[PDB]
Order: sequence, then C-alpha cells, then structure tokens
Amino acid sequence: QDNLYEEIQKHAKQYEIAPQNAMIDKIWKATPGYNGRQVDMEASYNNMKKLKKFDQKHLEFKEVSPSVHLEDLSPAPIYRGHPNKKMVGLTIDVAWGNEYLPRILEILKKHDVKATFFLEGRWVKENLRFAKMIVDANQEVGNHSYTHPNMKTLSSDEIRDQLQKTNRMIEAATNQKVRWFAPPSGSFRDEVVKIADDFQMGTIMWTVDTIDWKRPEPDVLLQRVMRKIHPGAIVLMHPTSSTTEALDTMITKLKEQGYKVGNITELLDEKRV
Repeated sequence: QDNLYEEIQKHAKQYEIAPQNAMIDKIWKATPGYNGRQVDMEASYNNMKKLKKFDQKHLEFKEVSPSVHLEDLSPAPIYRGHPNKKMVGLTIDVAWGNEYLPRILEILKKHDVKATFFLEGRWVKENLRFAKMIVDANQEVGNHSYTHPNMKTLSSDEIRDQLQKTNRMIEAATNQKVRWFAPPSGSFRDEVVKIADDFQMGTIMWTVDTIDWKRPEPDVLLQRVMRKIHPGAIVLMHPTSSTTEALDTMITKLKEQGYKVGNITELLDEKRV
C-alpha cells in the first residue's frame, strides 16, 4: 500500500510533542520550560530505508523551543525540573565530608553522570585542593553560603556578604562562574532569592531529600529515594558514608527506570532527553 515515506508521514502526529512553557507553579514555584519535538522526515527515512519497514525506534526528531523560558520568570526558588522531563538532578551540599569526596567523584565518573556540588565558602578556603578536585573531575560547583547560617533570619547586608564572599572564594579556587545557589538547610525568604538573583544566581531547593546526614543504612536511603523519585526530581545529598555506599546502586536503578541523571544545569536545560 503506502511506501515507507508515507508510513512515516502517517505516524508523524502520533510522536509530536508540543513545547511546554516555563511558569511559576503555586506550589513548586519556578519551573523551566521543556522542548517539544516533531518528526525529522529525512533522518527518519534514512534510518529505516535499509530494512524497508517502519520502526518507531528509528524515528529522529527536530526539537521545538517553548515561548516562555526560566530566565523570563520573576525571581523565585527552583525546586524541580520540568515534570515531563525524564531526568533527575543530583545535588551535593559540601561543608565537610572530605573523606567521601574522592569515592563519590569516582562513582559519578563510572556512570558518566554529573552532580552540582554546592560549596560552602569557608570550606573552600580551608580545603582548596578538594574544591579543585571537584572541578578537575569536570563537575560544576555552586554557592552554599559562606558560613552555613540560617539565611532566612539574616539581614540583607549579611545575605549579600555571605553570597559575595563565597562566589569570590569559589571563583578564585575553581575558575568557574557560579550559576546556582543552594540555601543552607533550605532556609530562605524572598529577599534571599532576590539578592541571589542580583548576583545572577538561581536559588536551588530539592524535591527528594536523602536525609543522609542522619547516617541511614544505605538500603534505607536507596529505598527512600526510589519511593519519592519522579520526572524532574532534584535529589539532595551530602558527602556521607550513607550516600557514598548507596550512590552507585542509586544511579544504576534510576537509569533502569528510564531516567537520565545529571547536574542542575543539565536538568533545567530545555533540550529533550
């Protein structure tokens, strides 16, 4: 009946996905947009013409940008990636735990996965070689304040000083520009978010807390994560024994469920997985 080209045409709408716009969710606050897609006729045809049969596995796509982007939103915290993006973001808050950093970095290398390392400024100052170790492993770093105060109760001057001192220390020690800020203990108010934005940083929270600082059994941590994970989840960890013992299996199980796993910059990208 139809030739292969017509069969691909007939299936094009079935695999089309509209782009999704960024918005500020009443509950989850600032959420990125996510690319849509349409069938690339030429690449799809070229992938199927040797076997002369339609195979959806061999479709290729052109992506379609949304109209409203994360950077268009008013300042607001980011808890999650887009809920249709089959990706999980890993964040690691670092103010201690040097002895676990090399193993964590090796596990990430083994899986070719990235995590955002949010660094406390005083920790960087006192542990320059470990800060360098993280970026030498090709991992991105973010701002975790300078002394881990409760930023919700700080004056605006103190918020500005905490953020600025930390960025100066991180950028001197790693030569990387800082894009992301993680509040200590997740404690913030609107003025924290606005001042972080004045330093050109988004404020990153999470949706899945490992609570690894309580030293759970590794399997208890793994099960906690798998019970709570979802598309666009951001997972909060620290350099702990629990995280280090669970991380290899955790990434394996996430990939088995169909998730891409990456850092915050990758998670919030509009590009499709």
